[PDB]
Amino acid sequence: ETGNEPWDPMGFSQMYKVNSLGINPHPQWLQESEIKHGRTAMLAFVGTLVIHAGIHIPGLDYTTDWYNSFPEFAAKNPLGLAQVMAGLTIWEGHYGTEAGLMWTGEGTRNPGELGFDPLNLMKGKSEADVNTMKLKEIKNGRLAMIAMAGFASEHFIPGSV
Amino acid sequence: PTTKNFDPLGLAEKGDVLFYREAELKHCRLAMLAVVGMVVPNFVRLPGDIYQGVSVVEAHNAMVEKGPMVQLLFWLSLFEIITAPLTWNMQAKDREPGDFSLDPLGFCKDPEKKKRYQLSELKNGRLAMLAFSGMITQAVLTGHGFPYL
Amino acid sequence: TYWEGKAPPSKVLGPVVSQIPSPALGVISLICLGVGTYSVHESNIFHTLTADTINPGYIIGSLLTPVAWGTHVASWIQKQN
Amino acid sequence: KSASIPFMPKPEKLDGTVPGDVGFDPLGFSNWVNLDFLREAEIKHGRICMLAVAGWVAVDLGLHLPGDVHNVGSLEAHDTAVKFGAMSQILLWTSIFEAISTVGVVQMLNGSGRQPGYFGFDPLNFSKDAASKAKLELNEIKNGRLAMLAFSGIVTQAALGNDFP
Ligand code: CLA
Ligand SMILES: CC1=C(C#C/C(C)=C/C=C/C(C)=C/C=C/C=C(C)/C=C/C=C(C)/C=C/[C@@]23O[C@]2(C)C[C@@H](O)CC3(C)C)C(C)(C)C[C@H](O)C1
Repeated sequence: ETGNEPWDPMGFSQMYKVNSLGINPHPQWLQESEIKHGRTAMLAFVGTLVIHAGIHIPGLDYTTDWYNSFPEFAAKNPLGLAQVMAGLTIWEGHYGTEAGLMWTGEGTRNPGELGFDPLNLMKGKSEADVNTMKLKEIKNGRLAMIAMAGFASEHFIPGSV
Repeated sequence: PTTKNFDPLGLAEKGDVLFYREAELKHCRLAMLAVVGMVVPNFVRLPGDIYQGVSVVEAHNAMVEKGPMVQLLFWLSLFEIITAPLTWNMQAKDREPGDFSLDPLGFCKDPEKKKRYQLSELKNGRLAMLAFSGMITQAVLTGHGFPYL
Repeated sequence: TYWEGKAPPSKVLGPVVSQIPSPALGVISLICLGVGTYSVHESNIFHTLTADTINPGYIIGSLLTPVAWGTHVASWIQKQN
Repeated sequence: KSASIPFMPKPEKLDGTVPGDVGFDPLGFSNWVNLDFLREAEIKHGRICMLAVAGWVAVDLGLHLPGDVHNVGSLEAHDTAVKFGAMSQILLWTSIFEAISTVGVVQMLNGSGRQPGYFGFDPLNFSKDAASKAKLELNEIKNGRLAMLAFSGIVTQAALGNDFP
């Protein structure tokens, strides 16, 4: 907890005060981008941890070491790559309109709130339903981004542990 | 079971009830036909060399090689395409899930009888889906025939 | 046809497209994009194109990709209202 | 509310005044395009297919003159008629007629008021003599629809052998 207050050294949030005709992102866009990056980083941490030491999914070949995985993935299973790309494209397209409106303050959709509740959770009452767990998600996502950066840096220089 | 409201996930939120109920009805009807198409072919075989001793576990692939499956796919796909606006509109005023017409001449006018018949259809169709899942899985796992064991 | 706000009037799509409901345009655009990408990939990516490999069908499919973009834009315009 | 498909509501733009109306627009095509254009397309397809069915049957049974007689089955007629130039001539003349029909139909859809599938071609004046040409128009549309389906069949059947029925 960095003082339990907005931690913005270099003040990247405040530049929305200068209109700049919409050149500078509004805080909502940055918030949504941060949550996206955190979620991607945590799932990528799971992937790195397992694939680096893992039997790998039963399938054609699929012998990889987490750094050469994507070319092997594309070559061995073209249909799989095709459907992955198509599904991600569909998901991004369904949203994105709201993200486009989120560059300004016209998002109309709470940042990072997508229609994904496979298990209903209306228990929370404080602010946004269980706002505290939203903070938990963002925190572990920040840490996951740190972890992805750490593995990528350890790649070139054995930076640490 | 009886007077039991399950929906443990609670999917009504962020969803259209009429859409899901129409989906349920179509699934149910096709699964009932699936159960009887499982049962009958073994006892009774359509005339023709192609339709002889194909077996039910291996029916799909063999008939895909031959004409039949493509034909039935074409006709069912045509009917499904024809039925697009009914699903897309999701209008309450529009006919409730299931065809409003084509009902046999012997359909009770009483609203209570309509509810009873619709409930019977839904229950026997849910049994259909469960029954076919068991049937095909036990068909592939075990031997062949109506017992599937 | 000058328009302000966040969604253009349907008349921009022309006499025919402007009457098509959004889901129809969306499905048509998906089909067109799939066919066009598949055609462009089958020739010159998955298979090298030669003098005696010019399929008119693949050329039409490849031309169908800009149609897919136009139809997806039109579908969004119809969706906003 | 549709006579053909009662599940669907009565399609818009299909008032019933048009001959051959059975309220069949399950995909709502009529709403998409100007109706008179679609009607002209239907009538033209039907006329062409009536002519095509008659030609297929006649060629399969009887043949015109030498060169034309050698080709026999209509399957191997496009090629032969291309070779000795008949296709080029009929293409030229049909193209001239269609080109004039372009401006003819452009006048329509702009308020000219031409009836769909209307020309001055009534030398025997069957419809002109009869005040009730609705019977004739409905018959034309229905026999043309049957001809469309029948030609589609005949072609896709003879392309797979099946000799002659
Ligand atoms: C400039 C091209 C362009 C334009 C104007 C649009 C516009 C639109 N798209 Mg499409 N789209 C595009 C490219 C484009 N898209 C591409 C390349 C893909 C991937 C194949 C998609 C995939 C896609 C999906 C799957 C969906 C949309 C949807 C939409 C609509 C709402 C969402 C949206 O705009 O943000 C979405 C944001 C993006 C897709 C990011 C695109 C960013 C591009 C790549 C940047 C390139 C532009 C660049 C600045 C041009 C510089 C040129 C210069 C060098 C000469 C909107 C009408 C949605 C829709 O129609 O719903 C009804 C929808 O579901 N789009
Ligand atoms: C005229 C008229 C009317 C009418 C009418 C009528 C009678 C309509 C008739 C419709 C009709 C008769 C439609 C036939 C379809 C045949 C199909 C779809 C074939 C698919 C064929 C397929 C899928 C082929 C596959 C195969 O080839 C493959 C690949 C290899 C071979 O081993 C053979 C097989 C087959 C296996 C209305 C309706 C009353 C209204 C109107 O107002 C007036």
